Amino acid sequence: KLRGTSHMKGEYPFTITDHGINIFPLGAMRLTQRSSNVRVSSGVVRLDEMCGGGFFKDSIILATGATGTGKTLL
Amino acid sequence: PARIAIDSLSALARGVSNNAFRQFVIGVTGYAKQEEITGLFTNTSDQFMGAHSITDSHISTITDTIILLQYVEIRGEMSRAINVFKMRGSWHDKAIREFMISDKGPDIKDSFRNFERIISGSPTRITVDEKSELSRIVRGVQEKGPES
Amino acid sequence: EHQAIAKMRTMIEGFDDISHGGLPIGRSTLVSGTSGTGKTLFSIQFLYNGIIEFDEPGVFVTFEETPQDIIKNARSFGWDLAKLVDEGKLFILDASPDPEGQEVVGGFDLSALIERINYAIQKYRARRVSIDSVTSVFQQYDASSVVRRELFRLVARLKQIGATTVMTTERIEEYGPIARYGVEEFVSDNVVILRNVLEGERRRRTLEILKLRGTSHMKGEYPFTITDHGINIFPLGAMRLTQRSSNVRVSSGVVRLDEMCGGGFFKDSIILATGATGTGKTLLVSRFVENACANKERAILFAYEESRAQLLRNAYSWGMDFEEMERQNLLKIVCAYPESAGLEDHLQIIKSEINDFKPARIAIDSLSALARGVSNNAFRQFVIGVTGYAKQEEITGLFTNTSDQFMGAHSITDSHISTITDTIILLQYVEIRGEMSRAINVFKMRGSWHDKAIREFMISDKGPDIKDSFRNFERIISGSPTRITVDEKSELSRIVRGVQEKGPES
Amino acid sequence: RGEMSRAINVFKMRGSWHDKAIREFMISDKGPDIKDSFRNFERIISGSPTRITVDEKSE
Ligand SMILES: Nc1ncnc2c1ncn2[C@@H]1O[C@H](COP(=O)(O)OP(=O)(O)OP(=O)(O)O)[C@@H](O)[C@H]1O
Ligand SMILES: Nc1ncnc2c1ncn2[C@@H]1O[C@H](COP(=O)(O)OP(=O)(O)OP(=O)(O)O)[C@@H](O)[C@H]1O
Ligand SMILES: Nc1ncnc2c1ncn2[C@@H]1O[C@H](COP(=O)(O)OP(=O)(O)OP(=O)(O)O)[C@@H](O)[C@H]1O
Ligand SMILES: [Mg+2]
Ligand SMILES: [Mg+2]
Repeated sequence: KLRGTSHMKGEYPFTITDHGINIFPLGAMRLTQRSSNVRVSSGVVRLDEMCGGGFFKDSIILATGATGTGKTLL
Repeated sequence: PARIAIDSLSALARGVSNNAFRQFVIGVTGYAKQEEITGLFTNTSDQFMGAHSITDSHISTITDTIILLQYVEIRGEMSRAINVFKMRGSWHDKAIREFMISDKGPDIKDSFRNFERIISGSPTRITVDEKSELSRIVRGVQEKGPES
Repeated sequence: EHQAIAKMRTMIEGFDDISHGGLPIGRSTLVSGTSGTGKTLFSIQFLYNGIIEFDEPGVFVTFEETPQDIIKNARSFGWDLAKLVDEGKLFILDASPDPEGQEVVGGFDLSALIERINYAIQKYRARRVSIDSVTSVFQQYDASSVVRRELFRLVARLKQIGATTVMTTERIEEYGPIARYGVEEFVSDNVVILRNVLEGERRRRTLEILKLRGTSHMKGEYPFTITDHGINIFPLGAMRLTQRSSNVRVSSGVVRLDEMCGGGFFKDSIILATGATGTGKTLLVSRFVENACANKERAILFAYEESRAQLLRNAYSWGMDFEEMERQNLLKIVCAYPESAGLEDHLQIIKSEINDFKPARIAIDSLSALARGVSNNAFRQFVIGVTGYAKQEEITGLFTNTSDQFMGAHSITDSHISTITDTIILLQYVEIRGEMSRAINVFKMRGSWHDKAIREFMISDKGPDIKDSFRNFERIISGSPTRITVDEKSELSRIVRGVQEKGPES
Repeated sequence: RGEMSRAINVFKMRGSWHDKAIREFMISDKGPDIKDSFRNFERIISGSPTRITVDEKSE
């Protein structure tokens, strides 16, 4: 509590490092990430084709599969 | 970095609670996103073949592009397939392409067009008269065109 | 009103519904909770609203905070108590000890106080009284029985004076005894408990009216929020099932769909679009929002999965220019991580923004994302809240749901909101010949006829193109069907040989 | 065919290439004998196959 004003509520994880206390307000991060149309290669050309010309530079790509399928190769 | 890859978010989810984990993902995910860093994340599904959900931890949502790898049992053999499951701003191919691995790396071949239930890991091969109709012996309506 | 007890309105949002009218007059209501739960705020708001709405003067008794502090703090909510103290409508009676004192004085002072408060009440012609933290007074060196007697004495004298009082108390455990000495509970006429529950690192505040001798009231806990406007309570169970229902139709932003829905969605309706990740629920949302602009109506897109940037890049790639909708002041985009708050907060932000923008259409992209973490019952409660608001407000609403398993999903929703919804649009992957195609289906519609087909559809830059059903297939829902043929080649335009042109001419 | 046979598979190997066949195998006093894959079967993995016995192209 802080009588008189507002503040974020709840618990926030933090780490004590060589630079002292470091807190990550993971719920304070805003949904304002920049978004372009720029592409980039996967390291696999055919893949790039399938993806309509490569992964977007601004993107989160996820490779899922069973153990041994080759995520680590990609 | 311009690119970042985490080999196995699924190995980081070991032990931890799902909510602590989801929080971590959003964490490294959004940091990368706001930083203009392209990130490639790895996830090993707990069951080979028959996997009914992209991710066990339900991160699929917090992701832009999904690349899916899966075993397909073809003739007593264990082959791989790759599929661009979804891609947010693009068009991407909808084929579940077979692919081999060599020293050269990944070679993405063709789709298993003549199969049913591929998603499942154990397809049902199925030509039993290919697309040329039971009229391969084309009736004999063509017993006139040629004469003496 | 058939209630045997005359009540006084607090004007605190939601409280008067919960209390079936407000606080019983002439009696005292104990309001207790742990540190930081909003006790002081409640009691201030009680006096304040009393002065500004009924010109009912108030006496505020403080045992720990300082009169300057109580005034300083109230500025947080934009309340100028100083001005009211000035006009003689509010009187803060300083009872706080001295930062330079002795020891011993909690009962003749309890008489000195009674006599004091009666002076203030009498002098200001007060009707409302708030005593902030009576607890702290016997927190001088007392035992349960001494407390019960002293409290009783005070409450009693107050009732004689005819004053309606709010007395504040502290508790150490969120679910343990009602108040410290486990004695205040029974000495007051009404008891209100403010809670600030932890549970998973998030905090949820709830208000409960435990008792009101003489009348009924709402039972249980109710979620509330402290904002720049003070306490705000949502009696989610006080919401009535009397929403207006029209037969008017509206477009989905997709013509073919509209046909499928037997003429478009109902204005008065809650629509649900579910399907596995990647199926295109987000595309439909985009197209449903855009359509209300092309018709010069206002709409809000509350996004919980994509950035405002991304939403735009993607939208533009589907035709539709979100940029313009923004400027033209027809479309408003929100955006927020479900984690950046608790459901209660979220629910209020949505309401809030619906009031400032008066939309005609609203779209929540991914309820299923708001369900991340929360308990199903807390989630369902959130859904009934946003759903019902929309409904009684004649606002058409399109909600999204991503299903946890692509293909083979056995229930429309994993959270079982099915029923809370009027129209259900269903999207799914179909494995056709080594390829992942999509299918769309109007699963249900309450007042219309809608098409029963599971049409296949493609996504282009032009957007959604809804084609035909997979007639020659069985096990469609399974996600990987079996093709069977009584035909296929049957007409539709056989007439072989040279049927086409190529790019040159035709 | 109403009998419980075995099979072995090198499911994965990190640096090598390994065989992808699910090979039938028997056990004797000599130890493990690794025979052939079940080429003419479906759903092997599942444990309860279905032999294809395709009527070829049937001409
Ligand atoms: N030189 C190679 N030639 C042919 N195939 C190879 C070669 N190296 C590895 N492989 C194949 O690729 C697989 C390795 O998978 P990879 O290292 O890409 O990661 P993964 O499948 O995503 O995850 P994990 O290895 O933890 O299961 C092996 O199981 C094997 O079948
Ligand atoms: N403008 C504001 N917007 C949102 N929250 C606010 C605002 N001002 C104050 N708050 C919150 O309200 C709380 C105030 O609590 P309050 O002063 O009402 O009494 P209390 O918690 O009941 O008792 P105590 O005297 O032990 O603190 C703060 O903890 C803070 O979180
Ligand atoms: N310009 C485009 N042209 C062709 N197809 C595209 C285009 N943009 C997106 N798509 C397709 O639409 C999909 C995007 O799904 P969409 O944004 O509609 O939301 P969703 O499936 O409901 O939810 P989520 O994206 O969170 O999984 C991609 O996976 C892709 O197949
Ligand atoms: Mg690996
Ligand atoms: Mg989306």
